[PDB]
Amino acid sequence: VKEFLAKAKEDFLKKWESPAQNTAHLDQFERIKTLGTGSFGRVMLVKHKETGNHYAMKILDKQKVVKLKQIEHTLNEKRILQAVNFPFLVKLEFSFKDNSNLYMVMEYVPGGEMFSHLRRIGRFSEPHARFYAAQIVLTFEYLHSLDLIYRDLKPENLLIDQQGYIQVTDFGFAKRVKGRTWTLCGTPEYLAPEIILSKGYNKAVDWWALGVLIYEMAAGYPPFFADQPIQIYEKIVSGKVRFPSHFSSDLKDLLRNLLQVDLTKRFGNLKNGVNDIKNHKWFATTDWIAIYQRKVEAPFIPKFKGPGDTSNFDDYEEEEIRVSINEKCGKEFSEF
Ligand SMILES: COc1cc2c(Cl)nccc2cc1C(=O)N[C@@H](c1ccc(C#N)c(Cl)c1)[C@H]1C[C@H](O)CN1
Repeated sequence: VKEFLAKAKEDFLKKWESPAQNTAHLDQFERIKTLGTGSFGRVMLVKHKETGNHYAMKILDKQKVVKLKQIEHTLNEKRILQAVNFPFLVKLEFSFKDNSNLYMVMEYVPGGEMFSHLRRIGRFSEPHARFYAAQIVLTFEYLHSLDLIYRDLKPENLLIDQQGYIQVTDFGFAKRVKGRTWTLCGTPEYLAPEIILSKGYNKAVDWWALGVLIYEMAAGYPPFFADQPIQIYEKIVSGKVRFPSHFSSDLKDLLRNLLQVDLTKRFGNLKNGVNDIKNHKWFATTDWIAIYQRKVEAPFIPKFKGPGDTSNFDDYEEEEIRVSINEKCGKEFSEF
C-alpha cells in the first residue's frame, strides 16, 4: 500500500521547499458577497471573470496581521495549503498580495460549516457521526505521514461540500514536527492533557481531539465544558467522562481509548498506529477505501439551489476593499 504514502511525501516536500507565489491578481475576480469575518480579515465569494468559476477568497489586512503577532501563522497557513493534496483538505487555487492585503483563493465549499449543521439539527446519529469521523481518521493519517500536527480540530473548521463530504480548512496552527513541541494553541475544549501540563507533546494530540469531536457529534455537546477556562483544564487533565446512556457499547469503548489521558496508551499512538482505530468494532461497517474514493452515499446533502448561492453561510455587513497607495509590511510578507 505504502508506495502511495511515499510519493505523497516526495510531492509534499517538493512543494514545501519551493512554494508557488503570485499566481493571480485581484482584478481577475469579481467580488460577490461576504462569507465570513475575523480579527484581521474577511472571506468573500468571488467569480473568476474569465472562467466564470466560483471561489472563496480570504482577504487578510497586513497591518492587523502584524498588530496581532500572526505573521508566522499566516505565512505557515499559505505554505502548508499550497503543499498538501488530499480529498478531504480544501484546495488552494491561487495566492497573491498587494500594498494592503494578502489573498488566498480556495475552491468554494458551499454547504457551510459542520458547526452550524450540528447546532441546526442537534446531535448526529452514530452512523452519521461515523461517516464524518472516518474522513478525519484518513485525513490525520495523511497529515501525520508528513509529520504535520493539525492541532485545530473543531466542528467550525469542517466545511461540507456538495456531495456531503468534509473539507478541512484552517492550517494556521499546523506545525511540521518530528519530536515534541510546546505552543498552547487551539480552542480550550479540544486540548489534550499533555498540552496543558506543559512538558511537551506530539501528534498524539490529534487523536485525543478526534475523540472530543466524535463525542460532540454524537452527544450534541463536548465532553469537557465549563464557564471558567481554568475549570476546563482541570476537567481535561482529570479525564473523567460521563457518556450519555444512548451511546452504544462500541462507541464508549472507542472513546475510552481515544480520550486516554496518557498519550502512551492512546489509540493511534501505539505500535499498530492508525490501524488500532480503523479496526475498532465501532468502525466495523466502514469501508475505508470506499470513503477515500467518495463512493459512499453521504447521510446528509446540503440544500444547494444553484452555483453562486450562499444561503448555508450567514449574512454580514459588506465593507469596501481598500488598497493603499503605499506598500505596508513588505519585509514581513516577502516569503508569502
Ligand atoms: C467562512 O470561512 C471560510 C469559507 C470557505 C469556503 Cl466557503 N470555501 C473554502 C474555504 C473557506 C475557508 C474559510 C476560512 O478560511 N475560514 C477561516 C477564517 C480564518 C481567519 C479569518 C480571519 N480574519 C476568517 Cl474571516 C476566516 C475560519 C472561520 C471559522 O472559524 C472556521 N475557519
